[PDB]
Amino acid sequence: SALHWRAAGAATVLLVIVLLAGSYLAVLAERGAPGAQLITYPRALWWSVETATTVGYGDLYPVTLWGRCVAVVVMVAGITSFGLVTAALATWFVGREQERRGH
Amino acid sequence: SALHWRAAGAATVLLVIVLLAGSYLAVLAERGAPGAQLITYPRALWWSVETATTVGYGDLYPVTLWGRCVAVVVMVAGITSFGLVTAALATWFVGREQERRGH
Amino acid sequence: QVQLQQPGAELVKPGASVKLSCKASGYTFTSDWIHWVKQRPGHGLEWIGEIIPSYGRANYNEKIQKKATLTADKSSSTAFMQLSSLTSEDSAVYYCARERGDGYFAVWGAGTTVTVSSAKTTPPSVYPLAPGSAAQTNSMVTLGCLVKGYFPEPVTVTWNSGSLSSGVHTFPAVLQSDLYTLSSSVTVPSSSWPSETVTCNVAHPASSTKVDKKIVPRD
Amino acid sequence: DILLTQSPAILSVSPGERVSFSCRASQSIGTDIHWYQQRTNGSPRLLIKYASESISGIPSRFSGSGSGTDFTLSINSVESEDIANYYCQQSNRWPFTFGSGTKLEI
Amino acid sequence: DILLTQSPAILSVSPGERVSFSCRASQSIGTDIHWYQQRTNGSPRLLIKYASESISGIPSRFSGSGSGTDFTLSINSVESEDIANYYCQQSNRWPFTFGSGTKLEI
Ligand SMILES: CCCC[N+](CCCC)(CCCC)CCCC
Ligand SMILES: [Co+2]
Repeated sequence: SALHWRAAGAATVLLVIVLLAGSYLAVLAERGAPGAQLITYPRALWWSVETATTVGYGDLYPVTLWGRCVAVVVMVAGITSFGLVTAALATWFVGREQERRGH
Repeated sequence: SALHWRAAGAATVLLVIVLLAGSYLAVLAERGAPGAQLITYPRALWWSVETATTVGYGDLYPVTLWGRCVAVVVMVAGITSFGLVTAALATWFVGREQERRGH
Repeated sequence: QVQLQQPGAELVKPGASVKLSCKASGYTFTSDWIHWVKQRPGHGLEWIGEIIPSYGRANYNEKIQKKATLTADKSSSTAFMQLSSLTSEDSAVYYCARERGDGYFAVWGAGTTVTVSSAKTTPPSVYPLAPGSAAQTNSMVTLGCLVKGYFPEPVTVTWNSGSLSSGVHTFPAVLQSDLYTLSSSVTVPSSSWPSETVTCNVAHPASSTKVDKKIVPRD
Repeated sequence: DILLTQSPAILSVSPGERVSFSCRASQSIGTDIHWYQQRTNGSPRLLIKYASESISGIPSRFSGSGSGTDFTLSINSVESEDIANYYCQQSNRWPFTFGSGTKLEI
Repeated sequence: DILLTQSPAILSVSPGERVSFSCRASQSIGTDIHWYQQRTNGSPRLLIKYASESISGIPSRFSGSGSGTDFTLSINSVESEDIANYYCQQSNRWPFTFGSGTKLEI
């Protein structure tokens, strides 16, 4: 397989790891902060997906510094990863057009 | 190093500057507006990151015109910068596929 | 099987400090939290704090005076609460529970009755209570036995080692002059006695004693 | 702390009737409420979780309802073994908290 | 303005007892509340910040709790030097505001 497809897949694997690790660490960081909602695993994992996609529902968010750090890693992971998929798709389209052009 | 990697790095440096400057200016613009929450530095900086990533938690936002201006600079900085990373990644994938193709 | 094992009781002197334990079994996850809950006699439940043993991170109820320190031993899967510089205020049952990081207390320990006074451990004296010989009888008959002169609480009174369950009352202890006293009461059909034995068993955790006696008829 | 209010403290109903204990929360907590039974000398026993979800080993006649700030624990057809204290407990926000308790008597 | 309510105004406890001052906020402000001591003639001295965080130079027996709209300043083991006025102060929204003050007396 071509690099850009491997990378896509790799990123997917990397993203899912980040989501899991992140939701587990988020709960760890948040319990002990009064008023915190990011304190059970199930909804923390859902919070990971919201965060990495930037879906923006605003129903859960971290209030501690370390929870916020965790969140930044998940945003960047998500944004980069999905951006990588666009790159991978552009590489395919570009290769195809060279062919269709006789180049 | 290739331009696209330099640019990526440059953008990262530019983004972080924007986040800092922006959180400091946001607080400056917002204090004096009744009901404003974007008025201390720590959470303003967290607000910068939320803004530039468009994570969408909706826990903090500016209410003055100048705070809103500041926010627009940070959105564009973030969106462009992360978009630049996709571009940089596409350039790599595209170069690699030309090699793998004997072109 | 039982999943959380706590010692029955702990006598502590004013100013002293005790270390309660809570020994786990069944499905361990590293995502498991262990909680500690305080219940004063009469009052309700009060969250003290939590620990994730596979990491050692502990959080505490900040609304109240910090008397506790949480620790765990990953290998024996035992959580320790370290209550210190105690007063009568701290006399209570302390439960430990387990939470799978989804917000609810699936299982609970049976509790540890921490008592705080200067007074000394006294195992109970257990005296039978069978009817006097000039007492008539219905299809049913009431026996019992009397746990007297012990400190501190609690005592578990069973009948035929828990095999004989219905018919049983056990009255709340009265305290008087630094010793506790209660009677437990048992009721069986009158054909079934003494033909078939009826024995009250009395564990007193604080003194690690566990006596019992048969309820034989008089003369 | 989220405050949970269980009022009344004592509920007195007749054998086999249906009974409802309420838990009111000081702010809105979705369905993050859990219900425990505690008989005299016993330790708490989880009856219902997340407002309405049943637990293995609990009689069918226990059920729960509510969301937000209003919650209800119901027993279809009360019977002697149900005589106990009943507590609610929230997991929406840290720290977890407990209701004051309601005692059922027949 | 966020209004902060410190009630009661005067709190009277016995030597070495534990005491709790409450600050209630007119809307929800997370943990953005800070506590100050002011003795007769003195200027205010920051005791506790962000609801519960301790300050260098303050006795251990001072602590704080709460989040949202309910806040508590506690002194384990009151003693004469604690006789003072106690103020709460919020930084959640502009402008910053102050509680009316609670005087401790032994
Ligand atoms: C279709 C919604 C895409 C949202 N984006 C990309 C997220 C990729 C997971 C947010 C980027 C924030 C830096 C792009 C906004 C482009 C205006
Ligand atoms: Co070419």
